[PDB]
Amino acid sequence: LLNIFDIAGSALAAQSKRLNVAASNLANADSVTGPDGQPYRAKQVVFQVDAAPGQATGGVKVASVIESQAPEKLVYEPGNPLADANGYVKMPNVDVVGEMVNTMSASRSYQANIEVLNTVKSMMLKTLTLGQ
Amino acid sequence: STVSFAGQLHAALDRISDRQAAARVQAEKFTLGEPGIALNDVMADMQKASVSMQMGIQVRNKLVAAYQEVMSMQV
Amino acid sequence: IALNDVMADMQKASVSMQMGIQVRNKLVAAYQEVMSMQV
Amino acid sequence: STVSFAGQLHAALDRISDRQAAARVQAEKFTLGEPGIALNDVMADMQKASVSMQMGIQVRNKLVAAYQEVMSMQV
Amino acid sequence: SWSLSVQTLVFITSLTFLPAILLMMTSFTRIIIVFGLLRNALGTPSAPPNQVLLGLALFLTFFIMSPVIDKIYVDAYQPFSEQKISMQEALDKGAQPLRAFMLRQTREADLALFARLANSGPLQGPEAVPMRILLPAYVTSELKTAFQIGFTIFIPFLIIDLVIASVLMALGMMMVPPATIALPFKLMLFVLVDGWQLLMGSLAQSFYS
Amino acid sequence: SWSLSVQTLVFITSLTFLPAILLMMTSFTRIIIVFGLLRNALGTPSAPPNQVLLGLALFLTFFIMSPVIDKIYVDAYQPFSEQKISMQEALDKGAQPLRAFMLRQTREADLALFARLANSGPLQGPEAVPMRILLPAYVTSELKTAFQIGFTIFIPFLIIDLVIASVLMALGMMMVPPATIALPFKLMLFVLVDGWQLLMGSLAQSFYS
Amino acid sequence: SWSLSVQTLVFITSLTFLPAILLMMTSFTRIIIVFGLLRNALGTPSAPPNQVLLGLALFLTFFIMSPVIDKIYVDAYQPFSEQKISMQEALDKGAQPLRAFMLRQTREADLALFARLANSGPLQGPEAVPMRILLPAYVTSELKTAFQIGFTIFIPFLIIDLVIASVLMALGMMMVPPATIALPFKLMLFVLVDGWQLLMGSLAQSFYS
Amino acid sequence: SWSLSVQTLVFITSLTFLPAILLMMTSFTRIIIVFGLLRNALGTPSAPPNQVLLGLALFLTFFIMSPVIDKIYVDAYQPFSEQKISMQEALDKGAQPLRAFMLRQTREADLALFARLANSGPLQGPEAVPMRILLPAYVTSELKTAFQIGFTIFIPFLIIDLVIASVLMALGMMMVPPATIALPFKLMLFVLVDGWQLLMGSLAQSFYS
Amino acid sequence: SWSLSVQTLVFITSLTFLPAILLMMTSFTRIIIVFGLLRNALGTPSAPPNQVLLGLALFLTFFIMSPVIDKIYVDAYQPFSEQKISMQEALDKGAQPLRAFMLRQTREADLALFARLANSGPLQGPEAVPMRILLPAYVTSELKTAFQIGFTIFIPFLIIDLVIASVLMALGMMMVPPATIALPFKLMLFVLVDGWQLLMGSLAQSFYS
Amino acid sequence: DRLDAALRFQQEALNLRAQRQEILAANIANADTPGYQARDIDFASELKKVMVRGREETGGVALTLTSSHHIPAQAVSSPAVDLLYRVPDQPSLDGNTVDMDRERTQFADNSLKYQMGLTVLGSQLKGMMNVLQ
Amino acid sequence: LDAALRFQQEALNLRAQRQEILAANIANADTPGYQARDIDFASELKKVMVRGVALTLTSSHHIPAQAVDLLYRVPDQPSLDGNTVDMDRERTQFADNSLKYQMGLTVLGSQLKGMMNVLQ
Amino acid sequence: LDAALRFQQEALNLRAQRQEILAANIANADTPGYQARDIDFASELKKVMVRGRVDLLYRVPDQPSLDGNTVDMDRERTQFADNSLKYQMGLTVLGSQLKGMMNVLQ
Amino acid sequence: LDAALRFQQEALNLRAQRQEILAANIANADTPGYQARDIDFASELKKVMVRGRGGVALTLTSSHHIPAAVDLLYRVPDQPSLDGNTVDMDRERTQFADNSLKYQMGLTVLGSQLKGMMNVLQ
Repeated sequence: LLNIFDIAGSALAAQSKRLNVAASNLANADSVTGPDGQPYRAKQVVFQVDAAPGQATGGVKVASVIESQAPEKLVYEPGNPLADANGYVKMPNVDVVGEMVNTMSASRSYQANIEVLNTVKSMMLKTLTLGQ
Repeated sequence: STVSFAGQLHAALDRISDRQAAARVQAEKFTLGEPGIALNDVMADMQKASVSMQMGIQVRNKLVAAYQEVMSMQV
Repeated sequence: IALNDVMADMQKASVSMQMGIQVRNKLVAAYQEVMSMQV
Repeated sequence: STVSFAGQLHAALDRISDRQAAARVQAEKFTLGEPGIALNDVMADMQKASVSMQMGIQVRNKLVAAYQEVMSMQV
Repeated sequence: SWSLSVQTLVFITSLTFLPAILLMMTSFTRIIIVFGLLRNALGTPSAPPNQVLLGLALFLTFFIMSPVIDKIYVDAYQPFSEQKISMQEALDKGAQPLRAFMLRQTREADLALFARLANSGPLQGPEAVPMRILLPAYVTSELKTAFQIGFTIFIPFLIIDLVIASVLMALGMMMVPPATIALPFKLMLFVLVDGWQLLMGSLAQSFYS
Repeated sequence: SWSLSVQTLVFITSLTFLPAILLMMTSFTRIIIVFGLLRNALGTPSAPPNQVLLGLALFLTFFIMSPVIDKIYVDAYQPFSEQKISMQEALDKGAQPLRAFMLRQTREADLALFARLANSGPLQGPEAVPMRILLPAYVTSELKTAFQIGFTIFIPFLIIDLVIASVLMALGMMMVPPATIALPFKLMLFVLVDGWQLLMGSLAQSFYS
Repeated sequence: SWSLSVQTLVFITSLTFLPAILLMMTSFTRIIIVFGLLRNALGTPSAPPNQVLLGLALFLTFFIMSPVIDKIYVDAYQPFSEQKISMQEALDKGAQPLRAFMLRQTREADLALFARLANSGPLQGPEAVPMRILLPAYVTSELKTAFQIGFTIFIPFLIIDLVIASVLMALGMMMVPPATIALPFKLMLFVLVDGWQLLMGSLAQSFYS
Repeated sequence: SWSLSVQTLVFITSLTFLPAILLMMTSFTRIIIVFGLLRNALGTPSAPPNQVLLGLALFLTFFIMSPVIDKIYVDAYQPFSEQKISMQEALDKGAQPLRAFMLRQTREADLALFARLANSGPLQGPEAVPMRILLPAYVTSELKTAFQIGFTIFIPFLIIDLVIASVLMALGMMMVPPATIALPFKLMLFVLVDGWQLLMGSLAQSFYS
Repeated sequence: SWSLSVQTLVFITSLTFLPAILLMMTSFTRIIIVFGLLRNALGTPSAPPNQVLLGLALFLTFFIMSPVIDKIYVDAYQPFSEQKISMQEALDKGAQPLRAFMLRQTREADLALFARLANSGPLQGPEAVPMRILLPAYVTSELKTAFQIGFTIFIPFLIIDLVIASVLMALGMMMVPPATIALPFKLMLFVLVDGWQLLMGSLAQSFYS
Repeated sequence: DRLDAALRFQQEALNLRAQRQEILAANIANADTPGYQARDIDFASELKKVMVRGREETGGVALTLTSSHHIPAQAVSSPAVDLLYRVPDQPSLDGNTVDMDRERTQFADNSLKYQMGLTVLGSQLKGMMNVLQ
Repeated sequence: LDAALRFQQEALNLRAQRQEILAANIANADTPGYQARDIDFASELKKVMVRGVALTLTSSHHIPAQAVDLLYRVPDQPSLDGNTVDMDRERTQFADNSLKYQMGLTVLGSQLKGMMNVLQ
Repeated sequence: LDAALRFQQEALNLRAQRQEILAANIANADTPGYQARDIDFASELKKVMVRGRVDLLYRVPDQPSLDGNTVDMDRERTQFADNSLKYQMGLTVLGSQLKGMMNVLQ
Repeated sequence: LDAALRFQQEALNLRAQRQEILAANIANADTPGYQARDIDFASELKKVMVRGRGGVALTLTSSHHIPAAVDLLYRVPDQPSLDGNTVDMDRERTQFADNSLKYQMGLTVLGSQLKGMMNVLQ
């Protein structure tokens, strides 16, 4: 895999994973329970630069998805199970505006990397006609 | 020493051959996936080797024509 | 059969036939040059 | 029994012609309104027929070049 | 080694140098000169050189170089086929038998002249002389030998000419053209003793000795 | 300088002009004309023109030119190899030794004629004659020298022809064809004297004296 | 004017028509025919055709044409440098010195032939003749001049052959090939006279007087 | 009519058929054959075939065919330019003078042979001959005429050869080669008669009788 | 069938094979060989091969094959055009006429050789021979017939050589070169006898007997 | 020979590129089938394996070659290359581990490198033909 | 000789490397604290035209192993996540660099084809 | 000759002129009292073929407006689209003739 | 010779400069008090064709001493704006489209002439 295709493809993968996390947040906002019974903790991705040994630059890797540890806004329904003493359901802490902006920006970055890939592919296929 | 037409010609043909060999090794390593080598390097060196080949061919044609013209005159 | 295989075969055979014909041309020319001298 | 490679060329030409004729009759049937035949099937078969025809044209070009070269050896 | 480039340049160009350089490198010079000289005796051509004499010399030199070609074949065409010998030791191994063949026929003072005018320094041994010096020396030596053989061949036909002319003029034939009388006598001498086999065998024997 | 265009353009044209102008500009004219005239004597051709005398003449001219070509090499090919000389000073640096060589053989008066038919003004020294004057003067002088060597070569075989003819007449050979009688004696004379060695040596020693 | 199309389209085709029309419209016909006839005298080739006689002729005719080419340069090339002239008046400007030269060389009655057979009208002066009538006239007159020179060339070697044959005949030499003895004397007469300089110079002088 | 389709498709192919068919349809068969035969006489080639004789024949054929070319011009080209004629009427308009010209030169018996072996039915007049019949018949007649001229040209040089040989061996010069003595006399005879004018004028005037 | 599919690929390759096979499979080998041999006699070529002999042979072979071409046209092209025949029975419909023509011309012993080496069994009738056998037999027979004709054409011109040489030797014209004297006599031998018409007519007659 | 020993490497590499090409297009074609488990191959290791060993394609048998009119038919054949699983990101509830972006960037890369191989073979063969004329 | 093609060749090569650098900037246009990098073409090209180490290289079977200045891009509009990739700047630079790569390809094509035309 | 391209060349020139006229129509679609114009393509083409190197007829109006303006925009839009399409057709036809003439030639 | 290509070439080059000038307008469509510039194409092109494209190289001695025109008119505005800016967009828009089209036309003409010479040569 040529280096520049690898860089832009890693960008594409990272953007797809970021958009997926944003969609999962925006979809499970207002979700009382998980499988076992616990709040849905809002999810974020971690972007880090790739190619750690060598040139210190190139590509983006989204290893280690993490959780946004904000204090998980509460509501009061003291007849609902999943409510502790001081009946307080846990109610995922997803901020819809932030997630919508994340989706928009991720789509735009995805487009930019796709279209870098197209430009580079044309560049290389033209290089193959060097001379002849 | 002396101009050594045989030795000089041998050295020139060796230069042609090793330029071709260097280009071929580079292309081999590029298509095998070995990192490093860039695509433009491959194409440029391949074309350079081709131009060296063509120059050698033209020199050969001119020398062969010269030899066959000299070795045909009636004495 | 693979298509790239078919064209590589095409070209290999074409080059081989060209080389054989050129070698025969050189040999025939040498024969005639030897046979056209004075004795 | 025997191969008689002129027979092999005849077989190749018959294959190319039959494939093109099949694609043509499929386009015939589809534009005629015959149910069944799909558009993507029509286009795919036309594509394959085009590739086979260019196969035949390239073989033609190289056979003509080969014959024009074997008629150049001096005897 | 060479790389699908130069190989099939040096080969096709070597085939180009074949008819002149390689044929006059080995033999077919002595034989052709001797055949032409024999044709000067016995009168007219009567042997179509473009058709017969050149081909006879070609066959004779094939026979003559059968040993050197056999040794070349053993030293190169076995090893050089697919393994362990690649166009550098092949070249010197295949040069050795031809070079010994030429050195074995070269007059020992031709090489002297061609070294003394190529400004070559000391030549250590017989193997130290290069092809540069070996070619013209071999050609000059072979010309000398061809003229010697032709002279010996001229001896008996000259004898027949003079004896026939003497007989004609002594018996009173004042002014007859003895050449036309002598020509069939030349044929008779040349065929009764089975002359062609003697000539080709003597050449073949003397060519390597 | 030039930029790998006209370089490798003038190179290929130089190669094309090589066989005719360069060879008939350096040597191999005197040698080949003297070989042709020696072939005129000794009877028939009896040595193949298109291969052997041409090859021997090429080898003789290479050996004679080796000092000239070595000077050209040390003055161009090293200093033209990438540094301070690129096929503009290469041309004149290489021409000067060849020009001196050709001047050393030109007849003193051929230069005069070709200068006087160029309307060239006065010339100061041998460095002032241009290649335009120097080619045809050298060619004409070479033809004269070749014909002089031709005399020196015809002399002894003319002696043999005449002495054989005189013996044959005095003896009473009415009309024996003395040419066939004298041809083997011509070959004999040319082989005992060791004529090929000493002839090529004489040409060489003549050619730069 | 023309526009770097048809200009540079007439140029390349002019260079195509060069080797025949231009080398056989100026000189090099008389010179080469005299050289070939001279070579028929003195026996064998004795000068390689395609190389030394042809090259020497090319040099010589360049030397005769240098004044006409100088005038053609002054009247075409210098003004054709961007200014007041581009291949329309330039054509006859460059023709006029050449036409003057050819007229000055043509027979005064070959023009008559090639004019009367062209149905051409009555001519006022030399300037009114067209290139059309001028070419074949110049070629035919030049062939006549070449054959006259050739006859004069054959004179003295004819003298030598006759005197040699007569001496042999008086001495009683019934059957000696007088050409063999006479050939070195032919070269004799051709070198002591210093024949190459004289002939080259006399051709040049005859060519303009 | 044709529409810059087939037009300029038949023009380019017309030009490719030009050099052989058209130049061997009109003249330049007779002229070239006569010059070649003339050149066998007068000794060696001694005239640059592919240089002077071909060009002279081209000019001669231009002049001979000029009335035909003018009639074709006036009857075909200008009427073909823009108005009432387009490449079918043009064909007979341009052929009629050419067909008449070839008829006037054909043997009156070659047409018979080719018409009878082409199964052609009875021919009403000179205008009923088809081009298919008239081409090869004209070629055969032209070959006959050229060989007739050739013998008639050979005659006087045969006279010179035979008289020189008779005088030589009558005087006792038994075996001096008469060709070598004769060649200057051949050139002398052909230059005193002003041979080139007589030849080319007679060829031209024969070619319309 | 094929549908403007591989058709017009097979057609264009058929046009490619036209010049070589279809002019070396029908006629034009015998005629062209006879013309070449005829030029071998009559001394020098002096007939422009690339144009006149080739053109005459091509016209003569067209006139010969007008019946065969007519039958192939009538039984293939008219039916192959749009209806009931298309490149499947077109081949045999066009081959039968050519086969009949080729069989009528074959020497009866060549078919024997090529059937005995192709390992084919006994052949009942004239038709039983296939193309794979018919072609080499036809070319061998055509060569045989062409050389029989050509050497019978030589014989009279060598008779002329004989008579002229013997007369010159009888008169004692020692070494007058009888070829030069014979050449004009060969030419009138070939024109008084009405040579070209008789030759073309005999070839056309022989080519269907 | 020695014509198909110098051109052997690029021929084998280009055929392997075509084989990886239909592997990747099988990935693309099964984009939305459930439980597909996208496949791929290692090009460098497989190319070294091809050069050292040969082709040795595993699994395939055609019918016999008796007198004509015996309806040729063939079994299902597959190259000896060992298909490797592509390590997935983003689980998707239906087992389908075909990520459009990964498969598609690999498709474009493989296409470009196949074109490069075609260029290299074309150059070598043009060189051969330029020597011989 | 035939290193007269060197300049453009190396120049072209340098442009390609630049692309990667610029491409990385686009890929990491969202990561926090990337600090967009770039190189200056003119000085880098001059330095490379003016101008890893060799290991144990006796006969084979000893496993040979092989061993630019990335300058900050001074930013504008600080963004609180350390990312200094002003994507607009990088888009403009990428377009221009792709264009100049095409120009270099055309120049090598022209020099090589001139060389080949002289040679036939 | 080489007047075999004359018909389409003059047709394409007249098409360009009609484009200019219709663009002027669109531009003056608001100026009071404009009295939209046009040319008859067929008649003008025949007139330029018979003689060589154009009266501005008045487009007959519908739907009065009290500003005198008679550019009825819908008709002008359709005619402008038609003229542009016919111009592109003329380009293709001339291109095909020139392609053919230069294909036969080399 | 080979100055036939000069005219078109100059035109092409001048077109490029105008693009820059025009581009400046677009880039300064809102900067206050800009006073849009433009050049008169015909007069500047004729001036270049008459004379050409002033500078002097450094000392003409040996190396190691390291030796080494279009008047911008003002666009008459319409619609004043109390920031001085006289770049009226629409005019710049149409000018940019026209300049791009005529630059392409110059490229086509120059390419046709170069192709003509190359076709004649080969």
